[PDB]
Amino acid sequence: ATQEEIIAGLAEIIEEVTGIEPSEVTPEKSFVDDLDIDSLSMVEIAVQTEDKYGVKIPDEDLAGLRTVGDVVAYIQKLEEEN
Amino acid sequence: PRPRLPWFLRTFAVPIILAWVAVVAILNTVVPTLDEVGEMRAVSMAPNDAPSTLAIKRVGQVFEEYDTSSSVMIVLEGEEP
Amino acid sequence: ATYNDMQIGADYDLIIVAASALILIFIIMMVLTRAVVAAAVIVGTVVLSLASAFGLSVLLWQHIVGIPLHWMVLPMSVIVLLAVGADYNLLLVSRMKEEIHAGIRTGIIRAMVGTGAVVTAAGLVFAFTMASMAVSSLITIGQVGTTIGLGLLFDTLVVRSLMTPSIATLLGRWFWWPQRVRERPVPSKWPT
Amino acid sequence: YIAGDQGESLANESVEAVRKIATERETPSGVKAYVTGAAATSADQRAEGDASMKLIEGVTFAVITVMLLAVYRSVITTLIVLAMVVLGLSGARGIVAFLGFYNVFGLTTFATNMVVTLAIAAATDYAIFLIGRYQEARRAGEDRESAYYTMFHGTAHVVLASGLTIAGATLCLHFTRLPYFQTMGVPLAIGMLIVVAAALTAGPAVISVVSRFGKTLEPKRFSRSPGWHRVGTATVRWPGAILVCAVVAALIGLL
Amino acid sequence: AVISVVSRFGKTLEPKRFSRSPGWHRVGTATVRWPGAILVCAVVAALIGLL
Ligand SMILES: CC(C)(COP(=O)(O)O)[C@@H](O)C(=O)NCCC(=O)NCCS
Repeated sequence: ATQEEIIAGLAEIIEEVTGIEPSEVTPEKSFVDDLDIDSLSMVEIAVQTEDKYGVKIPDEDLAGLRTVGDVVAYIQKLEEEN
Repeated sequence: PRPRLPWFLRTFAVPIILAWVAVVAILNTVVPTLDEVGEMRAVSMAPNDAPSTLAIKRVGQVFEEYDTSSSVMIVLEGEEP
Repeated sequence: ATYNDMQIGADYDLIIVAASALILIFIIMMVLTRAVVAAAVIVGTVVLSLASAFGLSVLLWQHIVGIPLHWMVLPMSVIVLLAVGADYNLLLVSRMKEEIHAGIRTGIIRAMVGTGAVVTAAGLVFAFTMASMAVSSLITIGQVGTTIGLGLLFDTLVVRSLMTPSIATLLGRWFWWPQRVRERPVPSKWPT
Repeated sequence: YIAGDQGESLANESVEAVRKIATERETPSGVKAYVTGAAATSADQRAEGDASMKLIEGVTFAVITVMLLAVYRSVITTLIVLAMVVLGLSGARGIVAFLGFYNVFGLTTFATNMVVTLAIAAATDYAIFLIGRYQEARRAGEDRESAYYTMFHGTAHVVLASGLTIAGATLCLHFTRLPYFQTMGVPLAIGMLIVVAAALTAGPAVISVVSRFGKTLEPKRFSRSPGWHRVGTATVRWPGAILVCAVVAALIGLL
Repeated sequence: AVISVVSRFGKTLEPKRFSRSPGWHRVGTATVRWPGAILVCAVVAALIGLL
């Protein structure tokens, strides 16, 4: 879908995992220090995304992804990969 | 559309608490405490089917000395013989 | 021979008690959960906890303290450990069914958070309660309390936290057999 | 040889009577009477449990109290939990003693001590589940009215099933050849039923009333458990690795 | 006969409280709309004395 829509779903998921506001989460923000999100927390985000939006992100790709936009771009790439 | 059972525990909550207090009050006053009653109802640890308990009792029956299975010993320990 | 009679009676009773307790708990969990496999997992996981629990109590008294466990301790501890252990699993399992609606994988996470320190606090208190028996001058009563208390710590921290969720993840739909449950719902579109 | 069998209350009286005369006599200097026997050892075994029963009751509460304070982080909430525990114990002590006085079933020291502790612990756990779920609803934002109904809806049947499981397990203890185990299933089964009835009737009634009087049953921590989110996530994606660790712990006890 | 004679000689038997009953008015409402709930409470009280 649209980049903004993917963020909206992901930002909602991020709020459930940790508590970061959906408005606070922007594609520029990174899980390293901008979001202060550990790898384990990111793993749970993928699990929730897989069981809600059907987007499967393997842990190998989880390490590669750095910022929210990077995650969205990969996820939007999966949308392209029909 | 509240369920009846939790609602009955809420609308009539006050009388329900009083009943339990009233019930407990009767139990302690009418019947002695657990320790006092428990000692009276002390059951024998020796089972009926246990041959060893029966054997000791059987000896007393034939010898016409006793009919029990429990005996105690009194030791007269002295400083000197 | 009387001690042997106690021994022979205990050996027969322990087997009968163990078998009878497991069957009754199996049916009760089966009735409420309405799933044959789910009840089996609940019963199966508890039995594993007792095996680990038994060794710790033996180590605590027979090895560390040096006073051997009383023969009556084991039959008494079996029922209590089985009874309480099944309850904590049931609390988590029942919550899982209340959360399995939105995906099996996601539902498990919600159940753990839904019943976390809550069951842990209750599990800890029960164990402490059993340990508080030891204060009894009679060691036989003390041994019974310690044996049951140690098991509750293992059940609350290992079986409930790790063993039970892991098994349900592997089985997926089979965990709730014969009830038909989807592994995951229909994938959703990204909201505006 | 004295009247009564080992374990029977009459034997305890017989041991007491024989030892009484042995003590109440003019023993020669140095010479002292020493009454000893298998029945005497069992008779004094009963007394130790009954005598220490008071101390066990005091310690059990002290431990629970402190534990309740830390979990709820509120003195007022702690007293509410303790109130339900006392009522649960009082009902358990009464009925078991009530029926025993009419010779409905026998009672042993092991049975009596186990009846007391089990009832106290079981009652405490049942209260935590109700209140813990209630505070969870409060953290979800539900009002004091809807939280009560949600609490009872999601915990009553679970508590009911858990209580029957404990009562059912104690029932199997009756089917034993040995007297002590056989005479202990009935007292335990009845005792547990009272607590379940009390917890499902006095429990919700107290929670319904107390919540209306100011900020009492509302939580105060309002904090998550960071460990649980990490523990659950590992099981969801890697259950085998977690399961092996669980299996390893079981093998340790087998040693 | 006593009531008839006295009532005519002064304001004797006229009521002095002149107050309605708030306790009975509310209880009657409960016993009508929810007869089962009230009856169950009544039955419980009877069973208490049987101990
Ligand atoms: C997630 C991971 C495997 C890798 O993290 P990293 O990539 O940030 O080193 C590890 O750091 C981790 O688990 N961190 C969270 C701590 C925790 O309690 N994990 C529990 C799951 S076993």
